[PDB]
Amino acid sequence: TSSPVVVALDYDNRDKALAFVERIDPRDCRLKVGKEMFTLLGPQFVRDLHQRGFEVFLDLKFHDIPNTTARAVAAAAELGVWMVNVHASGGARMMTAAREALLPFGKEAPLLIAVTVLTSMEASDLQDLGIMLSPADHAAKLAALTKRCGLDGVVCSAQEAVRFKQELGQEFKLVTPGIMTPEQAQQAGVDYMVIGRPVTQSADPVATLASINASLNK
Amino acid sequence: VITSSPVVVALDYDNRDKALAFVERIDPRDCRLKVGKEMFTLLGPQFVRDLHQRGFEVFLDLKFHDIPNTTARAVAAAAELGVWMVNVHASGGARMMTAAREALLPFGKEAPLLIAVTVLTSMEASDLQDLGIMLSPADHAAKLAALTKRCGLDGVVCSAQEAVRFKQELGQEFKLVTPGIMTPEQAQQAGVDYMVIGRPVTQSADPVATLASINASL
Ligand SMILES: [Mg+2]
Ligand SMILES: [Mg+2]
Ligand SMILES: [Mg+2]
Ligand SMILES: [Mg+2]
Repeated sequence: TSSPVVVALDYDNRDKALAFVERIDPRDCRLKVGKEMFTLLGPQFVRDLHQRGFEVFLDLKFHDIPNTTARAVAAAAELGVWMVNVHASGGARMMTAAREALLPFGKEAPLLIAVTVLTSMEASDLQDLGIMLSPADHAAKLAALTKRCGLDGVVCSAQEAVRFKQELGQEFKLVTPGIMTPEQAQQAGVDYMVIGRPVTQSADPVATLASINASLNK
Repeated sequence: VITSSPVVVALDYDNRDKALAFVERIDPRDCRLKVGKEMFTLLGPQFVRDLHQRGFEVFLDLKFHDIPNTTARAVAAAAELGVWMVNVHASGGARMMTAAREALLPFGKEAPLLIAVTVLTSMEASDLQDLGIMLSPADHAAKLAALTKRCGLDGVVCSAQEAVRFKQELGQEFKLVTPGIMTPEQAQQAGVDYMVIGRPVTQSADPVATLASINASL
């Protein structure tokens, strides 16, 4: 697909999940598999989506020692996923090890994206941890580290996309976490946008996606 | 059938047959098992079920680090899977750890031990500085361990080098899990409750005899 849309599958049941996926079409969007779904269903669920033609963002936010994170990212590449993420809080050596583990996969390597600051973190949450920079500023610091380590991009809200494209450049991918419309967020510089209930709770998911996609550059 | 051993053997295989060949050699009276990010990404929760069916208690070592509600749902998923221990990153902050604690309350005494990673064993001061953390690994770990205790979690992952300090500061009931210069016997002397051991057992010539030699010293 050339759509920048990535639909979040936040189901707690495999029946419902694949009932939705049956409705829509892989030519129209990609899919995100997060921590709960994966913990409940495992990589077989990812294989189910691949067998249905979809490209998948595996959103497990790996955060471990460098060698383990590298092996996990390589495991995800062996699963065939399109995108995988790690925590930039794991540090430069961890992010570098993950990048090097994907080198041999060549053009089959998933996009390797870092989480910087979680959307839930406020300054009071950060200060407990010894962090005195604001969420946005700490995120900018971790995003610069991510780029220096050669990763493909970061998870970044649409509200920070202009700042981050300016500071980090056009090639460095911005993926939203999942107020701007999709077209506004694309204008801000978002490369891939995660969309959840607007699509999965739509009475007509295909028509919701068709109208979203009609508003976006491809 | 519960082990008296404090040993938890890390299953870091890239192949199910090799892992289960190991698991068949050993016995659940002699150790617990740890399932981490690599094997869980390859095999998912069915692999945990296969270990349970063989009578083992399992440390599900996925180091959950996400927004509070997502981490809570993942921790509850692990509890429904029936695992013995599960961990989270203290770096996710207090509200995330509290959310995870609250998610386990409905599971009561069947809930897994809920343990926080503080500082990863791989991290040196220079790795932390890049993140804006100016404390030594040991002192940042102590800060995050205090926060973990204040949030009501059951213990932390901590090196044996810091166990005497942590038992003094945080008390006897607060569990210390080493991640794997101190011998198992010394680690136990220093107050370690559970010790993860990986390649020294799984990659040894004779893993059963290696594990026996470790248990004989404990
Ligand atoms: Mg690809
Ligand atoms: Mg046997
Ligand atoms: Mg046996
Ligand atoms: Mg238990």
